[PDB]
Amino acid sequence: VFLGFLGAAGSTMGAASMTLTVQARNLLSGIVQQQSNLLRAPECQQHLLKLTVWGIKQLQARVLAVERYLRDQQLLGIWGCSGKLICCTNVPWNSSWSNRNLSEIWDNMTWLQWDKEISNYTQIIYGLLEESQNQQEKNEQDLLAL
Amino acid sequence: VFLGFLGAAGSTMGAASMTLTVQARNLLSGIVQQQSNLLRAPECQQHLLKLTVWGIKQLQARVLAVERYLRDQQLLGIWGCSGKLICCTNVPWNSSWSNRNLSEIWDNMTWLQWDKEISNYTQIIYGLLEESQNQQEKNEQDLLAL
Amino acid sequence: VFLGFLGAAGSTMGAASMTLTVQARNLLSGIVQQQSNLLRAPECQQHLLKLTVWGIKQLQARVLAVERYLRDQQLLGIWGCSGKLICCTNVPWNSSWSNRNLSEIWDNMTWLQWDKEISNYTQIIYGLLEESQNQQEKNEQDLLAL
Amino acid sequence: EVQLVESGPGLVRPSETLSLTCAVSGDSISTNNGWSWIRQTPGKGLEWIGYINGRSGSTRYNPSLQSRVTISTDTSGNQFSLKVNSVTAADTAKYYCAFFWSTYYKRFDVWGPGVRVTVS
Amino acid sequence: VQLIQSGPQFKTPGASVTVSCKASGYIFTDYLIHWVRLVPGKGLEWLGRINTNAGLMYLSHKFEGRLILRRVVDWRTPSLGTVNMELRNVRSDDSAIYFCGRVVDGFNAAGPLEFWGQGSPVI
Amino acid sequence: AENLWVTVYYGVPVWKDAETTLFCASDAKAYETKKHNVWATHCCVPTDPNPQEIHLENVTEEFNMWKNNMVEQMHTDIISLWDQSLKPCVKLTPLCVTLQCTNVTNNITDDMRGELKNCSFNMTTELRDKKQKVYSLFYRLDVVQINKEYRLINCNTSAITQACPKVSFEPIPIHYCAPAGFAILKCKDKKFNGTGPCPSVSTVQCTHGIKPVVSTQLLLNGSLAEEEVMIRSENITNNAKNILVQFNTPVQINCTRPNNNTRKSIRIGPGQWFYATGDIIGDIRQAHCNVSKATWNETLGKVVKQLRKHFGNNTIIRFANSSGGDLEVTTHSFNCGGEFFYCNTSGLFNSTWISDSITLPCRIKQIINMWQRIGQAMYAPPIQGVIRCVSNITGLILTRDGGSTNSTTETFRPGGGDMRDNWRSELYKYKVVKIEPLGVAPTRCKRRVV
Ligand SMILES: *[C@@H]1O[C@H](CO)[C@@H](O[C@@H]2O[C@H](CO)[C@@H](O[C@@H]3O[C@H](CO[C@H]4O[C@H](CO[C@H]5O[C@H](CO)[C@@H](O)[C@H](O)[C@@H]5O)[C@@H](O)[C@H](O[C@H]5O[C@H](CO)[C@@H](O)[C@H](O)[C@@H]5O)[C@@H]4O)[C@@H](O)[C@H](O[C@H]4O[C@H](CO)[C@@H](O)[C@H](O)[C@@H]4O[C@H]4O[C@H](CO)[C@@H](O)[C@H](O)[C@@H]4O)[C@@H]3O)[C@H](O)[C@H]2NC(C)=O)[C@H](O)[C@H]1NC(C)=O
Ligand SMILES: *[C@@H]1O[C@H](CO)[C@@H](O[C@@H]2O[C@H](CO)[C@@H](O[C@@H]3O[C@H](CO[C@H]4O[C@H](CO)[C@@H](O)[C@H](O)[C@@H]4O)[C@@H](O)[C@H](O[C@H]4O[C@H](CO)[C@@H](O)[C@H](O)[C@@H]4O[C@H]4O[C@H](CO)[C@@H](O)[C@H](O)[C@@H]4O)[C@@H]3O)[C@H](O)[C@H]2NC(C)=O)[C@H](O)[C@H]1NC(C)=O
Ligand SMILES: *[C@@H]1O[C@H](CO)[C@@H](O[C@@H]2O[C@H](CO)[C@@H](O[C@@H]3O[C@H](CO)[C@@H](O)[C@H](O)[C@@H]3O)[C@H](O)[C@H]2NC(C)=O)[C@H](O)[C@H]1NC(C)=O
Ligand SMILES: *[C@@H]1O[C@H](CO)[C@@H](O[C@@H]2O[C@H](CO)[C@@H](O)[C@H](O)[C@H]2NC(C)=O)[C@H](O)[C@H]1NC(C)=O
Ligand SMILES: *[C@@H]1O[C@H](CO)[C@@H](O[C@@H]2O[C@H](CO)[C@@H](O)[C@H](O)[C@H]2NC(C)=O)[C@H](O)[C@H]1NC(C)=O
Ligand SMILES: *[C@@H]1O[C@H](CO)[C@@H](O[C@@H]2O[C@H](CO)[C@@H](O)[C@H](O)[C@H]2NC(C)=O)[C@H](O)[C@H]1NC(C)=O
Ligand SMILES: *[C@@H]1O[C@H](CO)[C@@H](O[C@@H]2O[C@H](CO)[C@@H](O)[C@H](O)[C@H]2NC(C)=O)[C@H](O)[C@H]1NC(C)=O
Ligand SMILES: *[C@@H]1O[C@H](CO)[C@@H](O[C@@H]2O[C@H](CO)[C@@H](O)[C@H](O)[C@H]2NC(C)=O)[C@H](O)[C@H]1NC(C)=O
Ligand SMILES: *[C@@H]1O[C@H](CO)[C@@H](O[C@@H]2O[C@H](CO)[C@@H](O)[C@H](O)[C@H]2NC(C)=O)[C@H](O)[C@H]1NC(C)=O
Ligand SMILES: *[C@@H]1O[C@H](CO)[C@@H](O[C@@H]2O[C@H](CO)[C@@H](O)[C@H](O)[C@H]2NC(C)=O)[C@H](O)[C@H]1NC(C)=O
Ligand SMILES: *[C@@H]1O[C@H](CO)[C@@H](O[C@@H]2O[C@H](CO)[C@@H](O)[C@H](O)[C@H]2NC(C)=O)[C@H](O)[C@H]1NC(C)=O
Ligand SMILES: *[C@@H]1O[C@H](CO)[C@@H](O[C@@H]2O[C@H](CO)[C@@H](O)[C@H](O)[C@H]2NC(C)=O)[C@H](O)[C@H]1NC(C)=O
Ligand SMILES: *[C@@H]1O[C@H](CO)[C@@H](O[C@@H]2O[C@H](CO)[C@@H](O)[C@H](O)[C@H]2NC(C)=O)[C@H](O)[C@H]1NC(C)=O
Ligand SMILES: *[C@@H]1O[C@H](CO)[C@@H](O[C@@H]2O[C@H](CO)[C@@H](O)[C@H](O)[C@H]2NC(C)=O)[C@H](O)[C@H]1NC(C)=O
Ligand SMILES: *[C@@H]1O[C@H](CO)[C@@H](O[C@@H]2O[C@H](CO)[C@@H](O)[C@H](O)[C@H]2NC(C)=O)[C@H](O)[C@H]1NC(C)=O
Ligand SMILES: *[C@@H]1O[C@H](CO)[C@@H](O)[C@H](O)[C@H]1NC(C)=O
Ligand SMILES: *[C@@H]1O[C@H](CO)[C@@H](O)[C@H](O)[C@H]1NC(C)=O
Ligand SMILES: *[C@@H]1O[C@H](CO)[C@@H](O)[C@H](O)[C@H]1NC(C)=O
Ligand SMILES: *[C@@H]1O[C@H](CO)[C@@H](O)[C@H](O)[C@H]1NC(C)=O
Ligand SMILES: *[C@@H]1O[C@H](CO)[C@@H](O)[C@H](O)[C@H]1NC(C)=O
Ligand SMILES: *[C@@H]1O[C@H](CO)[C@@H](O)[C@H](O)[C@H]1NC(C)=O
Ligand SMILES: *[C@@H]1O[C@H](CO)[C@@H](O)[C@H](O)[C@H]1NC(C)=O
Repeated sequence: VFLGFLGAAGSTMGAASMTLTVQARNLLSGIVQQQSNLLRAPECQQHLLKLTVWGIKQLQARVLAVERYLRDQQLLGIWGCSGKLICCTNVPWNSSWSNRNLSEIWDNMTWLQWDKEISNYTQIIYGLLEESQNQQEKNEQDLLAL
Repeated sequence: VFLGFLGAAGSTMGAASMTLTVQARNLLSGIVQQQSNLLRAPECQQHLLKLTVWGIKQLQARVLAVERYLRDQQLLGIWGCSGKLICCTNVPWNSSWSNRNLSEIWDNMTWLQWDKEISNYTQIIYGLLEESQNQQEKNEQDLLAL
Repeated sequence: VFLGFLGAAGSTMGAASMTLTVQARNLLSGIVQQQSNLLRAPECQQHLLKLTVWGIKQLQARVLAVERYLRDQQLLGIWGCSGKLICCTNVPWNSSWSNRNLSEIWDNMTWLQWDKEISNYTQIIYGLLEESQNQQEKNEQDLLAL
Repeated sequence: EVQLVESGPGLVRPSETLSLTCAVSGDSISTNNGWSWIRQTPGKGLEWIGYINGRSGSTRYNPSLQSRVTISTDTSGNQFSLKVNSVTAADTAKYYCAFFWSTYYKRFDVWGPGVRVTVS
Repeated sequence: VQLIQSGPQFKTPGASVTVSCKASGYIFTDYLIHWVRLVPGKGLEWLGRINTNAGLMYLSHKFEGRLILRRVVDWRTPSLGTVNMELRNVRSDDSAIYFCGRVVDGFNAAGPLEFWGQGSPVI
Repeated sequence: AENLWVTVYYGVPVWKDAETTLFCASDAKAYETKKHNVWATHCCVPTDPNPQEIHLENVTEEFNMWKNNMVEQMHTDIISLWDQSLKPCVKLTPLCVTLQCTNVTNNITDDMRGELKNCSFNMTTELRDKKQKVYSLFYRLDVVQINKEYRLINCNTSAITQACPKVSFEPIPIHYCAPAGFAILKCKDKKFNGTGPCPSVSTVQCTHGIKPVVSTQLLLNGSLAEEEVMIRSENITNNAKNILVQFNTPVQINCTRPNNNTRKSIRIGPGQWFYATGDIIGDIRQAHCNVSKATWNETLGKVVKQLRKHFGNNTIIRFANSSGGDLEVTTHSFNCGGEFFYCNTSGLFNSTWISDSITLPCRIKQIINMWQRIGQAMYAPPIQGVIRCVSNITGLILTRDGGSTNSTTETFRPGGGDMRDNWRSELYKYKVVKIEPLGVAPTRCKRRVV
């Protein structure tokens, strides 16, 4: 855990796609989330009760990490990707959002650069992914299929 | 998000089944759960620390939304529906719980009316769904299958 | 719910594998997590606000149950088991971790005894399960498959 | 509610292609997937030929005719048709136009009267 | 349902006398509270009534310049509350047993009294 | 009997009535620069970005404004905010000492005779071995004559705190907003009487803006009825319940506190300050409120027209003034430009209906018990200069006396009652429900085991 947490950040999209579990494992487990799960009492705890302001700040940090995690999982569920780090969809690429070939982006760009190129199309793409899944379920409820 | 949140409430069960992502998206995202995830500090936060009672009420609301969400997801997992908004099971309908044909309920009833008709059979049905999944796993652990 | 919560604890691994939903259902639902979800206000709540230390202790207990649940679910997701109480993997057994035949462990050992026999190989096994899933995804991204 | 009306040659010779059509009245064939052809052969009974999905144009054909039959639509005429290549005496049968609705909520068929086709 | 009154009082003529009635076991608001004076040599006389929710006083037209009714409530505890009475310029003519009582359910627009206290008395 | 199987659906638009905690929000525009406003600090979450409202076709829902937990919650939170903002203030314990008081006779009108007392006393100082002789003016209603010797009223029961001079309890509008998993349903029918099967319902993210104005008798600065004056009550024939009357047009009322007034601060301790009332500049006259006479005639004609629908169209309806043994049950209490007013409304509720302006004299107080507590008291610092407020009367709180005589008449008076009746006048349209997304139903599918 955290042995190369953002190690692929400067690498290409292709190479970086091979380290996806590395970042996923660090979204729900900060130091305080490890101390909170010791078999022994952590001892510190009395401090956070005697002084309730510190107790509240710690809980807010823990609750937020959980809420952010769950929201990303909910979107993957809605889009039809329950689990999987990499999933294919039926939404075609518009070639307006970005107009580059596969041999250019997977080999020459980093994920940070990509993110800064299509950031204002994010909501359009997410909207289409949701519509696609709804259409798929409508087709599933037809026993003659395709 | 929230552009027709309960819009299908007065519609029939059939039509309403086509809007399921609309309600699902609003279970983990109230206004305070959006403000809490800004890149900038929300600014308000000092108020909730200076006066710890308000800080606690806000956390209780956030924790509860998460717990309710997770409990529903756990039941779907137990019943054998990981993900999916609509899933088929192997539990037969009893015709005691409700005794109507498909052409009557999917076209003439709303979900609110349905809920008020079979509410005291809810636990029986949930119990059967769990038993069904356990039986399925017992059959899966047999390499000769069916 | 909780009608035989650890009832299989003294039973064999084989028999105990048939009660897995029994323990799973009790990880997110303690008494306070039921009182918190009443349609009526619980009434007690004012106590936990007037005296903020008790309010904080209760939230810490609730947040922790959620964090522990989610971490186990994240590991199952990473290892390629989204949902399911029982899942097969591609990691071979080393026969160093434990060197017993199937007819000995499934019929004569309890899960507690097993846990005390291979506890210091837990991290090795978990590491291998993650590597296996990453290798599987690398193979999936090849349209000629196997 | 729809009505299905078949029409076509009542006689085809060996190795010729048989072409039958079906008009649909009361609803559209650009949608309502499940437009199909069924064959009733004396001495064999009923079998499927195949069907078409009006919304996408995709088709499925019973394997026995996988290399012999084409099903397509005329959505302007709101009619659909069946063509079977290399027709032989063994293909003499009563041919039917049918609409099969099978979903999670409803099940029904509509059948036309059919066309009897003699094959020499 | 219980109405508890304060003990007997004696006052110098011309002085005011204050008596009270503590009510409990029913919602204090709702159910108007009435005061009745008993004179052994004359019979019962109505003095007035109070609306315990609004804090409004209605008096018999003999005592407008002499009798004031008040109520005390606490929204926290609906089953408890009090009604106080102040009678000014007390004279020997006012020797009486002063009673507290509560109107029969459904008769707030009227005044039959179902529940009664003990009687002060005063002088 | 069809061969059907159970199908599980998630995200089903179903709900149950529920109680919960709403989080409150505000419109972060002009209110954002208020800085020391209590409500602008608490209801910090920004809202009203052209908020959503969603019409629910074919939804009929049961409403009951008299059992609406949103009002109880609003009441509790208002009280808590007041206690929290006063809690860290000076605590004027040292003022409950014998005061030596004389009458103010300096250019007082007849209606102000005996209203103001000029009191001197021995106060503590910042250095703890000294005493100082100081004086302040007090209103008659704030002191008790004992044994020219006076004491403050709140000596027998409680310490008196002082509102912090920078804290502004101005009732800027706030909105109540549902937490995730819950929704607020709004009743849109015009002429909705507070209860029953409302056929036109929409969901909202938050309530409309509500100003948490606190008053008795006359409801100020609320919303107006859409078409006709509305009369709502839990039970109209039970003369124990209050009647809430919502106007469909405002009545404008102009309130003032004349007398130029000055303020001085006195150290009572090491950084601990008390605010005293100094000599009044100019002459001394009574506070008062002005209500247009023609308007407060036309609007009673409307109230009476509607009352007849419940009491008989051959019934005589008369209005009369409040009668009781206290100030808090006979006057129109409100906070104006920071000071507390207790105005006499007998000039308004005086008419019989058989089928220029009105001046209301008004008194003011500095020591306020607030809400319904026995202990706990607040001293409201005086405000320099003169005070003028322009407010809208949006509704009345009325009660009936009971029946009368065989002439068939009814008498209505300004009522009292709990502060909650002020919130019931705005929140009557809203209900809170819990969303329950799982459900099951028969279908023709069966899980295909593979
Ligand atoms: C909304 O609020 C109102 C209050 O404003 C609630 O209404 C009240 O409801 C209760 C029931 O819960 C009624 O109690 C019963 O009253 C009858 C007497 O009724 C007759 O006389 C009335 C006399 O009123 C006079 O004074 C008024 C006020 O100044 C004048 O205006 C009148 O003109 C009179 O001078 C009269 O008002 C009644 O008429 C009204 O009501 C009837 C309907 O009842 C209408 O048709 C009329 O048009 C008019 O509106 C009427 O003429 C008593 O007899 C009852 O006592 C019996 O039942 C009791 C049950 O607990 C029992 O304990 C008693 O011992 C007694 O039992 C006898 O009868 C039994 C029958 O089963 C037998 O088995 C038994 O052996 C025995 O013989 C009872 O006290 C209130 O009167 C009524 N109040 C008002 C003002 O109307 C309303 O319910 C609330 N609504 C909601 C939804 O909450
Ligand atoms: C029903 O709804 C109405 C409409 O909203 C509402 O009326 C309004 O009430 C508010 C609050 O009392 C009034 O606001 C005050 O107005 C005075 C007068 O200012 C005039 O002149 C200036 C230019 O000099 C103009 O900009 C202004 O618009 C006016 O024409 C101000 O002096 C007040 O400011 C002081 O008090 C504030 C308290 O919140 C402080 O925040 C502010 O900083 C000021 O305090 C400082 O200066 C003081 C003087 O030196 C000093 O004593 C203090 O210690 C401190 O240093 C304030 O803005 C508003 O004008 C009313 N509107 C109308 C049309 O009359 C009703 O009140 C409401 N009814 C009910 C029952 O709630
Ligand atoms: C409330 O009472 C106080 C006294 O406790 C009043 O203040 C006093 O006012 C008198 C004048 O009426 C002052 O006396 C004069 O002082 C000037 C110098 O400034 C001198 O030249 C004159 O010959 C005369 O002595 C007196 O000093 C002053 N005392 C204090 C402590 O200020 C106050 O005006 C009264 N207020 C009201 C509203 O009645
Ligand atoms: C940082 O950039 C350098 C230069 O592009 C990357 O170097 C490549 O490394 C691979 C693996 O050893 C070689 O096969 C390539 O030929 C190298 N590129 C060049 C131009 O020589 C380096 O890998 C990048 N860092 C990371 C973490 O990806
Ligand atoms: C509310 O109820 C009405 C009446 O049942 C629904 O009206 C139907 O609307 C569809 C779509 O336009 C038409 O094809 C039907 O013929 C209409 N029904 C009738 C009897 O005319 C309306 O859709 C319902 N509202 C919602 C949100 O479903
Ligand atoms: C506790 O241990 C006993 C002894 O091993 C178990 O007894 C077995 O019960 C099964 C089911 O009735 C029988 O078929 C076996 O023959 C019994 N074993 C023997 C040696 O007689 C008992 O089941 C165990 N408890 C639990 C919960 O598993
Ligand atoms: C402030 O305290 C002084 C005493 O320290 C008070 O003056 C005395 O009052 C008593 C009566 O209570 C007289 O018998 C003494 O002769 C007075 N002494 C002097 C020096 O005057 C004074 O009255 C107190 N002031 C206030 C405003 O209460
Ligand atoms: C609000 O209006 C409704 C009707 O729209 C009133 O309810 C009815 O009252 C009559 C008696 O006057 C009963 O006979 C009906 O059965 C009631 N109908 C329903 C659906 O309950 C209701 O009482 C009015 N509310 C108020 C406070 O006056
Ligand atoms: C309420 O109305 C009265 C009139 O009845 C106003 O008093 C007048 O004010 C003007 C301007 O200062 C004077 O010239 C008149 O002589 C006053 N008339 C009387 C009878 O005193 C009063 O100012 C109004 N109050 C408010 C708050 O606007
Ligand atoms: C309350 O005060 C307003 C002023 O703010 C008065 O309205 C003015 O009335 C005069 C006529 O007397 C008009 O010429 C002005 O143009 C009005 N001013 C505004 C801003 O509208 C109002 O009449 C007063 N109300 C009462 C009951 O006295
Ligand atoms: C309600 O109005 C009546 C007048 O109709 C007021 O009665 C006067 O009260 C004063 C004492 O406060 C007496 O000196 C007068 O003689 C009374 N007038 C008459 C005609 O008798 C009554 O005080 C008003 N109530 C309130 C609370 O203001
Ligand atoms: C409330 O206002 C009314 C009207 O001004 C007051 O009633 C008048 O009081 C004076 C004495 O100051 C009498 O001379 C009048 O005759 C009374 N008017 C009537 C119609 O009776 C009333 O006193 C005020 N209420 C209080 C508690 O002071
Ligand atoms: C209530 O209304 C009555 C009138 O119906 C007022 O009494 C009149 O007052 C005028 C002076 O303004 C006298 O000339 C009349 O002779 C009086 N008439 C009667 C019948 O008394 C009364 O003052 C009003 N009450 C209040 C509090 O203003
Ligand atoms: C209260 O009195 C003060 C002092 O006389 C008034 O303030 C003065 O106003 C004039 C203009 O008329 C200025 O030139 C002075 O500089 C001001 N003096 C001070 C110390 O501020 C004030 O306006 C009066 N207020 C009212 C409402 O009448
Ligand atoms: C008294 O009520 C009037 C009428 O509603 C208010 O004036 C309106 O305010 C709205 C904004 O809420 C504007 O869009 C309208 O154009 C205004 N109408 C007119 C005729 O000016 C008035 O602000 C209210 N007064 C108070 C003190 O709240
Ligand atoms: C959208 O993103 C592109 C990225 O190349 C940027 O140049 C453009 O300015 C963005 N549009 C807006 C309105 O910011
Ligand atoms: C069970 O539900 C039905 C719904 O039609 C209802 O009529 C019945 O009273 C309910 N049973 C109990 C015990 O509440
Ligand atoms: C590893 O586990 C075995 C279990 O049989 C135990 O005997 C051994 O001592 C453990 N090793 C260490 C270093 O604790
Ligand atoms: C007090 O009244 C007199 C007239 O009797 C006047 O000359 C003096 O200026 C007035 N004082 C004040 C402060 O108005
Ligand atoms: C002061 O007030 C009293 C009433 O408490 C009164 O009797 C006395 O005459 C008043 N004195 C002056 C100068 O107004
Ligand atoms: C309590 O208040 C009364 C006046 O209502 C007063 O006479 C009494 O002395 C006060 N009690 C004490 C201890 O001062
Ligand atoms: C108020 O309305 C009544 C209606 O009967 C009328 O007699 C009275 O003169 C009106 N008052 C005013 C000031 O117009």
